[PDB]
Amino acid sequence: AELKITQVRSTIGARWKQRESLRTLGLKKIRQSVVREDNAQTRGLINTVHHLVEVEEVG
Amino acid sequence: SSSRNGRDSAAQRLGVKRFGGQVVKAGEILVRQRGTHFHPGVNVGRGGDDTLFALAPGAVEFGAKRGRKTVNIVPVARP
Amino acid sequence: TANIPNKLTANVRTRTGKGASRQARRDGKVPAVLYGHGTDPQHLELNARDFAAVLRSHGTNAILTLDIEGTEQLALTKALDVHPIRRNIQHADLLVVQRGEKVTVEVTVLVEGDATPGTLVTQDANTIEIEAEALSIPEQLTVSVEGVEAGTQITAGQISLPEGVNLISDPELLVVNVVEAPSAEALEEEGA
Amino acid sequence: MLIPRKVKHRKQHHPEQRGIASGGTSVSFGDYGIQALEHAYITNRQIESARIAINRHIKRGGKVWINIFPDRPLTKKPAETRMGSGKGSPEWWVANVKPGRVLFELSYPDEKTARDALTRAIHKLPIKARIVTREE
Amino acid sequence: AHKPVGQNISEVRRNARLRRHARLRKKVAGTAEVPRLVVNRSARHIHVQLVNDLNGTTLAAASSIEADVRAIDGDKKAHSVRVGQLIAERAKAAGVETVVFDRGGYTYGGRIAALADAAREAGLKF
RNA sequence: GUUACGGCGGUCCAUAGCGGCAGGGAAACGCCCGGUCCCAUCCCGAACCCGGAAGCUAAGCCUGCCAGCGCCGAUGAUACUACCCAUCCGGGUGGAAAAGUAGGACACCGCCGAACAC
RNA sequence: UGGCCGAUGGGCCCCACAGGGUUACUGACGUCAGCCAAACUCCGAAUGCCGGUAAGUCCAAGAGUGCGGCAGUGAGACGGCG
Ligand SMILES: [Mg+2]
Ligand SMILES: [Mg+2]
Ligand SMILES: [Mg+2]
Ligand SMILES: [Mg+2]
Ligand SMILES: [Mg+2]
Ligand SMILES: [Mg+2]
Ligand SMILES: [Mg+2]
Ligand SMILES: [Mg+2]
Ligand SMILES: [Mg+2]
Ligand SMILES: [Mg+2]
Ligand SMILES: [Mg+2]
Ligand SMILES: [Mg+2]
Ligand SMILES: [Mg+2]
Ligand SMILES: [Mg+2]
Ligand SMILES: [Mg+2]
Ligand SMILES: [Mg+2]
Ligand SMILES: [Mg+2]
Ligand SMILES: [Mg+2]
Ligand SMILES: [Mg+2]
Ligand SMILES: [Mg+2]
Ligand SMILES: [Mg+2]
Ligand SMILES: [Mg+2]
Ligand SMILES: [Mg+2]
Ligand SMILES: [Mg+2]
Ligand SMILES: [Mg+2]
Ligand SMILES: [Mg+2]
Ligand SMILES: [Mg+2]
Ligand SMILES: [Mg+2]
Repeated sequence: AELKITQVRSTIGARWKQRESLRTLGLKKIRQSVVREDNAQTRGLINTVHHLVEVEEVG
Repeated sequence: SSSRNGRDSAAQRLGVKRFGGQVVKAGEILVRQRGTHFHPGVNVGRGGDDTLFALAPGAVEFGAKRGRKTVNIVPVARP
Repeated sequence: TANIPNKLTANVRTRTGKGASRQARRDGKVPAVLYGHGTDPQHLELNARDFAAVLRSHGTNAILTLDIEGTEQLALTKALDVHPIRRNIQHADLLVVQRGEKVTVEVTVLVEGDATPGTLVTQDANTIEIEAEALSIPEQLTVSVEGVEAGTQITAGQISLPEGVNLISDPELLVVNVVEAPSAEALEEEGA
Repeated sequence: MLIPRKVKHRKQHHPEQRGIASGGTSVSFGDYGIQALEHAYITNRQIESARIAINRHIKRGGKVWINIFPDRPLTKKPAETRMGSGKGSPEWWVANVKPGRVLFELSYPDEKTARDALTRAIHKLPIKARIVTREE
Repeated sequence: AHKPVGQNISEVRRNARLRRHARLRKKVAGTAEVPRLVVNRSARHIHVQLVNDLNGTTLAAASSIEADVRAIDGDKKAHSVRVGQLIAERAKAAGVETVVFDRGGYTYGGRIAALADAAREAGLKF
């Protein structure tokens, strides 16, 4: 499987741990499209940063 | 009007210092408890000031027996 | 003494937790759970309006029949969660019961009569515990007072009870106490 | 003039009032009682005044209760003293109250007179309140 | 009509026996190579076990109950000496030589001392 | 193999404790009989220790029964809170108690050693 | 805070060494219930922290730790949270 992740809100003024998790995801600038594996761990990542990202599911 | 309070002590920084499942080496301290909040187990030393440590490499393991708290070290298998 | 079933529909709640609970409460439906020897506890929604109306009409205790997708169950109310402010019902518990079984019920008691000038009215206990049948659940209790003087401690076990009920509460409990009325001197003595 | 007659220490920190009043949320003892709505302080003076208002009107019949009791102290630094230099001295005692708590409890024959007396108690109280009966 | 209004001497005695043995048991960490030798004495018999606390399982034991040892008309010093010799030779057969002694809650002296000695010069070094 | 036996042991050591009731002496267990010799009483063979088994299981112990009390404990809800919010004002997802309630419940098990049977 | 027997205020109208607050008191204990506590906890979380494993950003953050040259700063403010 695969996931399309795109940050929809800026990182500014967000909890430091959330910012670091965003870096882990690998989104530098707002509205970047990134493809990632559908693991439980990345699912948890998206769940945590859900208020900043939208998920489009591919495959 | 004047106050008679306002003095205090130092901060000894007590409390458990190696947590359950960690890997510790010989002569390593485990806890710093004023009272006997815990109790020695096999391979654990009772310090001169109610402090707990380990007398052999291994992984620390807490556990309740007879309704108290006692620390112990399981020697991790030699690779 | 026999009562009449208070039919009321109900539905199995879909979601469990604060989210669904508060959403239903805002809607106007109170979450409800029933359980018993049936070894099958499960959970449902009610209608706040009819629920409160029936509560009022039948007093603290009432024996009910429930509508579950056409299934009819008999249960007696045990515990409740009344809104501290709103006067609304948060949670009620319906305990499955069949005809011909023993249950423990707490019954309220009301007082009426005539009091003498030197008679002071006081109510230590408003409720008592009694054992009775499922279909024999009362809703009020009455005691007559006439021409009492000085110390007239009324014993809870001294009251006359209808048939089919046993006094669970020990006889040491007191229901109504009448003491000497206070005067200006006592009124000023107390509070200081 | 209710006051604890001895405590461990004569002053206490500022409060947290958040939370719904759980203790005594339901009338029990008498047959009628008040129920407050909003978080607030209640001074010993306020409690005593309400007690007087209830009692003196009810007169002979019935007897009252007070489910609350002002325990926690308070202080206020006298005027003309630049803030600082330690805690002030205690002035009055207060009893906390949370939404849904029951303040007073009555067992008197008549609902009308019970309501009237408790209404005067409400008017003399510092926070909103309303009548409530024993029923479920 | 019996109404207890106090405590009981023998009950507190058994409790105290367990208590006092507890002090030593606390320390004892006796493995298979160094099992703990437990001694129990009765008003009529003496019992001894050799166990490794690691598994809480015994290795060898004997007591005044066995018919051959009861065949000794003597008193409990002689009974204890003979039983201790049996323990020593059974432990030797099983292959254990160095062990630790448990005071068994009783105070040293008399029968216990005789048992200890017998075990000592019977070849059991502890 | 059974046992209405004794020691040592276990266990996130009370579902295992307490209370009332009934029953056990073949062996073991207790109580028990007396203090020359060991040993002890801050006096006492009360404790311990020692010699013996005349007696009895009342006490203690054990086992069995009792829900009087302890005790464990749901589902559900409520309190609570991580994160986010809308111009305060409380909701959205996640986490989820305490107490109370149906209920459960008068421990289970390991190794050796004793009486009946093989 | 309000109730219960309350012997015995652990005690009183005659003190008999013996009947009643024959007298409204006090009534201790305990028990029925209802609150409160930063220096109370028979209970007890979401969080935060430390330890182990695994995936990911791995044309590098420009990630960490140590050592070495370099100065600043040790006058904070506000807003949200406790
Ligand atoms: Mg300190
Ligand atoms: Mg506050
Ligand atoms: Mg605080
Ligand atoms: Mg007011
Ligand atoms: Mg015999
Ligand atoms: Mg003697
Ligand atoms: Mg007996
Ligand atoms: Mg006995
Ligand atoms: Mg308990
Ligand atoms: Mg129990
Ligand atoms: Mg659950
Ligand atoms: Mg936010
Ligand atoms: Mg707002
Ligand atoms: Mg719970
Ligand atoms: Mg209450
Ligand atoms: Mg606290
Ligand atoms: Mg503590
Ligand atoms: Mg912290
Ligand atoms: Mg870790
Ligand atoms: Mg780079
Ligand atoms: Mg450098
Ligand atoms: Mg420099
Ligand atoms: Mg400076
Ligand atoms: Mg500074
Ligand atoms: Mg400064
Ligand atoms: Mg600062
Ligand atoms: Mg400022
Ligand atoms: Mg700040």
